[PDB]
Amino acid sequence: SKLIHVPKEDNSKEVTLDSLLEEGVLDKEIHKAITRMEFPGLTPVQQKTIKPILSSEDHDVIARAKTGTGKTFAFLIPIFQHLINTKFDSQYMVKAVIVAPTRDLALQIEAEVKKIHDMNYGLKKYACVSLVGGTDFRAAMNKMNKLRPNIVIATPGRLIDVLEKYSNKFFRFVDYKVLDEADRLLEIGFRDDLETISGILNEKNSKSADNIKTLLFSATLDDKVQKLANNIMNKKECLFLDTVDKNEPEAHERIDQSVVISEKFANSIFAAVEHIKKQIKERDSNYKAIIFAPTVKFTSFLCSILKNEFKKDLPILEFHGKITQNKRTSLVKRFKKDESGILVCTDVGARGMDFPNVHEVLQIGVPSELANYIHRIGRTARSGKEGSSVLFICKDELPFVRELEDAKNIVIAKQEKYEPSEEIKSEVLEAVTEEPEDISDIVISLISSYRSCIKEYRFSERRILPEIASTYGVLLNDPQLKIPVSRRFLDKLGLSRSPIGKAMFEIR
RNA sequence: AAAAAAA
Ligand SMILES: Nc1nc2c(ncn2[C@@H]2O[C@H](COP(=O)(O)OP(=O)(O)O)[C@@H](O)[C@H]2O)c(=O)[nH]1
Ligand code: BEF
Ligand SMILES: [Mg+2]
Repeated sequence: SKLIHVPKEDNSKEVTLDSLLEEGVLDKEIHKAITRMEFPGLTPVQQKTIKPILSSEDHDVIARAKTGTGKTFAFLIPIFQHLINTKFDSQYMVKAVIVAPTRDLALQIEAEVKKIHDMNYGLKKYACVSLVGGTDFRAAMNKMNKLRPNIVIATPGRLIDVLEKYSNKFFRFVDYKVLDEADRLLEIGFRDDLETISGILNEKNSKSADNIKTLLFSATLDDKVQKLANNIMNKKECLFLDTVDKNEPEAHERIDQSVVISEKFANSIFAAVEHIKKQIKERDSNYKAIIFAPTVKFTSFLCSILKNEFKKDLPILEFHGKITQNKRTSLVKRFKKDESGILVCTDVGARGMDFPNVHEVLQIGVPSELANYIHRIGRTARSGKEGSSVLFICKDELPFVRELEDAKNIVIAKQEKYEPSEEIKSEVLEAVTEEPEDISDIVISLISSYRSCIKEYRFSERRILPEIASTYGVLLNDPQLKIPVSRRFLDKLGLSRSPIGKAMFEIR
């Protein structure tokens, strides 16, 4: 497979819905649906991609647009059009398969399809079904039989389950497959799954094993994705669409980024509380923000702190992989609607999730992966609206910020140091209603988390892991105290041979 | 222990 590049262009010709109703690209049924939405016009990415996504194969696509540019519709418009173009063939078969890295994002994409339906009841005939984990498998199949969807949105796990069972029944006539947040879906832990999905869909296609057309979408990707997606793309040639300069930062321009650096990792906690407290007062509780954290246990803990002194002011929402899928969905629908509130989450909500009018994005610690910094702050400043972001870290996480300049050319201007007063520390710590053995588990999680991204972020192992583990002493208000561990555990950790192990743990 | 992702 060979790639071709069509970069950004400022003095490009304007494309519009009326212009696509002319030229015979889009049917009138779709033209209505999007016009009803009262958008001033198609976003840059949407204008550039609706064709040649519809154009004749062979021609796989790869789009590159910043966060909040409406990439969803940018591949949802052509799919509906193709479904209209092929109305009288395989009308009871899946023709488009969309894959997303998280359940909530897959459900979001489904909702966006269902919005298009709401804007034009004539499009409802092209049914849609979400195939996701944490939902009733049987009920999903019953819905699969009842509606006979032309569009399937799914997450890799559940999708392989149904394909191994019912690929002959629904998926023998797929023409399009979409990888939303493509780069993540092509990373280790997802790549094998998507190769299994692609292989099954290609193997069972009625016409040709190279029939399916693959679309890759994300706000962060390079030329290395074509190399990494060579096994899932059938067409002889693939054209790369791009609405951001190669040198320009992948992050969104309208985001006012800032860094709050501290001595200790635990210091970032107090800094975040004070920053929120200022914001609530300064905005008169008219504050909608998302706070990211490294681990599930630390999110739950951070959520407990925020509830203890902001629940009076704002709603505090806990969102992570260990939340039941019913609560996750119910939580997502609320925060989408609410004008205010604090969403405390892991990287489940780093990518794709569209929460209207988020004022700020806060971060305690580093993200799961380098690229996810761009996606994290991308939760705000969406669809024209403005926004800012704050990154809370200690003086041992600067290599992450420097790596941000080396790799993704993400330079950040506003930076300031922070030191916690004795007053704020007493307030927070006195409000913690958690046993030392619970504090233990939380701190170990962070050690495990930061141990996992040492190489990627160019950290100094001998410095960070002690500092991370040291938070256990801070929370119990006894700095020199070390977290008690078993000889079998410390050995099981592998740090038994390291001098760093003694600097982190006390074998009790 | 460790972010997602089928029971
Ligand atoms: N103003 C405007 N907003 C749009 C347009 N297309 C989509 N949106 C909005 O942009 C928001 C987020 O878009 P999204 O699909 O998440 O963009 P993505 O992050 O690149 O995938 C949605 O809530 C849409 O309502 C458009 O053409 N104009
Ligand atoms: F780029 Be993501 F879909 F906001
Ligand atoms: Mg998106």
